[PDB]
Amino acid sequence: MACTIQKAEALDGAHLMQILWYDEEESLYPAVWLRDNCPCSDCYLDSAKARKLLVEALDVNIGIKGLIFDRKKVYITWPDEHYSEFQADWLKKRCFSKQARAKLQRELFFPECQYWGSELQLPTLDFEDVLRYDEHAYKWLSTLKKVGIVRLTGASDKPGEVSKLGKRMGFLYLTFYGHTWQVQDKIDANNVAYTTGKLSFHTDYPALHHPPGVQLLHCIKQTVTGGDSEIVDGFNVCQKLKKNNPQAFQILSSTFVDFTDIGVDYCDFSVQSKHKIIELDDKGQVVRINFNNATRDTIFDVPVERVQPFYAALKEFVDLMNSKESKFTFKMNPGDVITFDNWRLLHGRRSYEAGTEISRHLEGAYADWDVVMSRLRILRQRVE
Amino acid sequence: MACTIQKAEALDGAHLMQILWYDEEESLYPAVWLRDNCPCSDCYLDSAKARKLLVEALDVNIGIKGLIFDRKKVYITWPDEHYSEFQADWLKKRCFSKQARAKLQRELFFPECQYWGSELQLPTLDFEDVLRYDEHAYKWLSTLKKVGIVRLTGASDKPGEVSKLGKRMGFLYLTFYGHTWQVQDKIDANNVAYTTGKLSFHTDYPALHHPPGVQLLHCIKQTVTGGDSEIVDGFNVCQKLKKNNPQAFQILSSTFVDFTDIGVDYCDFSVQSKHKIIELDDKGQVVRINFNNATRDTIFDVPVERVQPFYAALKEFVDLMNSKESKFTFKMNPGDVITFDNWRLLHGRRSYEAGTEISRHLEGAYADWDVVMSRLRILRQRVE
Ligand SMILES: CC[N+](C)(C)NCCC(=O)O
Ligand SMILES: CC[N+](C)(C)NCCC(=O)O
Ligand SMILES: O=C(O)CNC(=O)C(=O)O
Ligand SMILES: O=C(O)CNC(=O)C(=O)O
Ligand SMILES: NCCCCCCN
Ligand SMILES: NCCCCCCN
Ligand SMILES: [Zn+2]
Ligand SMILES: [Zn+2]
Ligand SMILES: [Zn+2]
Ligand SMILES: [Zn+2]
Ligand SMILES: [Zn+2]
Ligand SMILES: [Zn+2]
Ligand SMILES: [Zn+2]
Ligand SMILES: [Zn+2]
Repeated sequence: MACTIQKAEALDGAHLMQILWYDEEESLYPAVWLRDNCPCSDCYLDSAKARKLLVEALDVNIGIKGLIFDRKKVYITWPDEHYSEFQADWLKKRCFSKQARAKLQRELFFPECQYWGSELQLPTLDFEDVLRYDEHAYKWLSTLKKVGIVRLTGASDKPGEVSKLGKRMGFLYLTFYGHTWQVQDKIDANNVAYTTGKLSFHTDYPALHHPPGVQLLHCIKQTVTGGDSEIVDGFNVCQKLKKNNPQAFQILSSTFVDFTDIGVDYCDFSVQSKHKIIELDDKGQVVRINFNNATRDTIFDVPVERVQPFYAALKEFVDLMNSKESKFTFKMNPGDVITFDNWRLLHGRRSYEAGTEISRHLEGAYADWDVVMSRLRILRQRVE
Repeated sequence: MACTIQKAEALDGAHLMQILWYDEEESLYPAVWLRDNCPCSDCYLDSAKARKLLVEALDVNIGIKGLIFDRKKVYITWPDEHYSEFQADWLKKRCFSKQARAKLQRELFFPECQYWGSELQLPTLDFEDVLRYDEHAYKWLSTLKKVGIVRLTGASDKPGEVSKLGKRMGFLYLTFYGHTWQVQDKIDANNVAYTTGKLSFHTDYPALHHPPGVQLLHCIKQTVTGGDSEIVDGFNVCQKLKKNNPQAFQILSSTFVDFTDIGVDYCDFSVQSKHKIIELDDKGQVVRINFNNATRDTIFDVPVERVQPFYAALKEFVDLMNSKESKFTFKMNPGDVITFDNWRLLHGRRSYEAGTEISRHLEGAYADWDVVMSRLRILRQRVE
């Protein structure tokens, strides 16, 4: 009833098509949009699922010259004698009503978000199951998107496990630190992460204008002397900050902070960026946190009078993150892999003791959210 | 005179340090910023050039307890007995005056831009020279940044040349189309670029939320039947559009357009994004164009009444690009490589004739602007 055509007609000087569906709901489709989206072989390359029609070929003042229909299709003639057919189900999906557009956006981008604090139950799946079964890999990426973190247990205690997960997703995101990288204490460390020091809450790689969307960390070796993990839900924290200190939120969401990374690893590098620590979309919603206190530059590109208020705001944000109601602490064992949203979560590590042998070794990698989302879309289709 | 300290003192309840330089100019440094940027080994990891000091350790209401100085250094005691030394040259560079901050930003990000239209003289360098000499690679990337395109002549007519340029920069940007990819007519083409068809002005890969910053295209084989290249300076075009049709500019700079790419190449993919075609920074300056008419989705997530005005605006933008005063046309020969800013330029190709043998073959790749800028910073240092 809902996707069967009861009537189709051209309206508004023939600039709109109206469909009355068999449930009595109506949908409206601008003529210019219909013409732009003609699925014929002249206009559309089926092997690519892509538009061949050029903007230059589109008459933006076009109207429908003739229309007939049956229950499942509309058949249109255009003023220049071009001819198009549209399927009812295809039309129904693309209905310009707010409800229809919103449903479809939800299907494309999986916006469902579950905020959490210290009560978090760490979502956990088996490593080999995720590699082997689409049902398990689907639960993995869907939960990663919704909650922001999934622990995978039962991987080996040798290098190469993150690279498997990389292939399962698609491919990993190369940076100056390598295709994958080893978190261990290193002589002449090129990064604070490669020491035994504490890492306070941070996101990885704000020195890039497009920080890694997803991070993977695999525990090869763990130390008993410290090195526990800590995470916080940055979107939850930002919401709390906006309520408790709107001025602190305003400053952190509007001030461009410079980040820097200079050194040598996979290649020699001298990297500089600017980010707002709390990054909002055009509707004021938080979409990314960009903050690593190690790589925040000494250079600070703001008028003098804005400096101390910035630091006061940063301090409030960091104190919120550290609150016992916000943070979740846990410890990785060998064979554990954590995979998390590096745009939303902030993560940290407790200091541990240095010594002559390597007491602690994680292998890590990054993936682009678009690569992850692509796999998520494909997995959903295969599982449903 | 300019970087020699004549006087240093604590002011404003000791919350600011003022330096009077030997040229009689004054600079001001907030105490909290000084403390945050203590270069001692407790606060700062020299091997990493990174801050160890945590936000949690920073008293945002800190003032200077004591200060002495000589011509080249200031020596500060803090209320908790921490002790810091700062060098005059380091201070001078980081002066919070608008002039000093702006100079430094120019040094970090190379903002100099030369807009062009059909009068463009295509900047051209030798391929092997760029691989061999830092002077030539510096001219390459600096010109790429400033003008938006450089042609390199005298490469071979075999695959593997873009990969050399990749290593010269650092590394290339992997996508679903491969580490590098072959632009040729293909049976069951997964993309319109892999056909003999015309490509209208576009940017590459708006189906990604972070499109490739820099594109490389190397001509292995060229056809006499068509396949000329065309480019336009998108920042120049946007400026013209803002003047001729502010409403068209407003629409294209505020409307989120959906892009899509589904298929199989390096991996299987189902990619979706949203972009504003004219993407502005927080000051209203154009920073990226996101537009490929082939990969613009059939899905269009806007209220019905906004649809036809969007298309009318797009048409005006495309007509401007196509204007004889804006576009620059040229033809690649075997051994030519073009390298260009895929955020600023739009590029295209003329159709050519299909046949039984391959008549036309380019090898292409992408690089991230941050990777390119890093090399540019290093090269400038080595050359100066
Ligand atoms: C590359 C992995 N590593 C060193 C753990 N982190 C890089 C990101 C960062 O320093 O912010
Ligand atoms: C990957 C290279 N290729 C096919 C030439 N272009 C991809 C970007 C695009 O379709 O917009
Ligand atoms: O070592 C850990 O537990 C966590 N490491 C990091 O956050 C890092 O390397 O960026
Ligand atoms: O084939 C050409 O001349 C140019 N190709 C493209 O713009 C492309 O493949 O994206
Ligand atoms: N069911 C209607 C089919 C119309 C075909 C028209 C071809 N020009
Ligand atoms: N030139 C002044 C040196 C001061 C050293 C102080 C160490 N606490
Ligand atoms: Zn139906
Ligand atoms: Zn058609
Ligand atoms: Zn980290
Ligand atoms: Zn290298
Ligand atoms: Zn000096
Ligand atoms: Zn110190
Ligand atoms: Zn292209
Ligand atoms: Zn694959």
